[PDB]
Amino acid sequence: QVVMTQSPATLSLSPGETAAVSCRASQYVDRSISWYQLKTGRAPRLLVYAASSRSIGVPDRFSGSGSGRDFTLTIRGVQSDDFALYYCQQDYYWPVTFGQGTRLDMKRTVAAPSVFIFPPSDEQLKSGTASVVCLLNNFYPREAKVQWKVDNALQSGNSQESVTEQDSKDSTYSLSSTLTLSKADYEKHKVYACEVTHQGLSSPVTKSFNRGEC
Amino acid sequence: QVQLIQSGPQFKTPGASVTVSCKASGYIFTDYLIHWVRLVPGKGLEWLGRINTNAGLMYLSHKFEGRLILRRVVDWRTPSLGTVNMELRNVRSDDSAIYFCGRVVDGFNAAGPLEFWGQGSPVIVSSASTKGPSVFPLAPSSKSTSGGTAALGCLVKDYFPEPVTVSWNSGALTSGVHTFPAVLQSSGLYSLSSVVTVPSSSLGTQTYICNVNHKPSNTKVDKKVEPKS
Ligand SMILES: [Zn+2]
Ligand SMILES: [Zn+2]
Ligand SMILES: [Zn+2]
Ligand SMILES: [Zn+2]
Ligand SMILES: [Zn+2]
Ligand SMILES: [Zn+2]
Repeated sequence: QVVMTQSPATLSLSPGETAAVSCRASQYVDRSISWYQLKTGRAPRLLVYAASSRSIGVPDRFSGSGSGRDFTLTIRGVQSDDFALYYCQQDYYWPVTFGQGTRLDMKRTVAAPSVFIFPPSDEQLKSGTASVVCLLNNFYPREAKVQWKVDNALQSGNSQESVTEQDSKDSTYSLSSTLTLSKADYEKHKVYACEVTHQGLSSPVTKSFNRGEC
Repeated sequence: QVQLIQSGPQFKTPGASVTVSCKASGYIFTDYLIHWVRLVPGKGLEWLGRINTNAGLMYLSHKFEGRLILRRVVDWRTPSLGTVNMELRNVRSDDSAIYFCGRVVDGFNAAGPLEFWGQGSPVIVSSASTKGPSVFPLAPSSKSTSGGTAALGCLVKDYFPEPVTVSWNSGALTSGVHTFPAVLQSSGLYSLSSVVTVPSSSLGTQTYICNVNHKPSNTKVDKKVEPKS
């Protein structure tokens, strides 16, 4: 299949600056390239078709260049309405293929997260499950990593996390991670910790509790 | 003018078949190819195939030949109304996503730049029926220090289908709240969290309660969050 590589993965900017998403193709494709804007809970919006044709209803600040294997989407006067995901699409060969997508953020000062850990509650351990929850509150940039350790044993595969929309007033993010276990395995070990890595943190941050320590 | 209305969100158990109908309006139906694209939440976009609404022929990507069939019905009476249905057999974990319906720009029947989309049709594949959530408190642990500000919340666990609403203090408390996107568990049941940032002194002196409403199950619940000692 024709692979399409987008760059960058993220792109932070403030209103007014100009942006440039580029989409590389694994092989030549005349000018059969399209661009789509994508917002949460909304259908994809076509910005450009045939590599350079601006679609109707799309502002003149959107523009698409490129040809062969290097194509670009440009937004001169970036505006609040333009913060969203953008994807490139090739139709020179079937099957159609898209790029991984670019996230267009809103830049601000780096802000490290406030890290909180929550142990499983009274009520839930009588039901038969243990849910340890780790909160990373009001941080930026969006890229952040969480590792879970029990008795310092690195946990894998038994965790899920969620990230919120970029807040429209602090322009920050928040992240929730849930480590789910059996009540049997929860009562097996003592220390539960949530290691957090981010650009705004000198070194890894670790929040923990001791199972049963008052 | 142009409009593409799709099915409402559907919930199927593994191995079953799903059908997503898309009704086109506002243009000559037999003059444009309809395409189908899946949006999987974590990953990206996926092309499923395309149908020639005139002759009814079907073209699909290899990943789906033999598992999916596109069929169109042209309207008895008028050329500006038609419906295209999609049917995917033996659905599995990998198939949960928002299935979109769209038609090409005028003149691009041979390609696939899609100008007009349907609202989207979420189809979740889970081994589960409608269920009400269990709501557990989340508070800082017994010997937990949080310099400056502290946090608490509600874990809304094991519910199906989406969605739920989560307020705090019946609305009076809104500053610092973060309610997170639900996550679908390997159980086929949804789990969600809603936390709030609060001063360390206030913890233990103010009444904080989460107000949950899972309308699909008729479940309404209020839970007081309190740190223990
Ligand atoms: Zn050419
Ligand atoms: Zn214009
Ligand atoms: Zn979670
Ligand atoms: Zn264990
Ligand atoms: Zn580490
Ligand atoms: Zn907060």
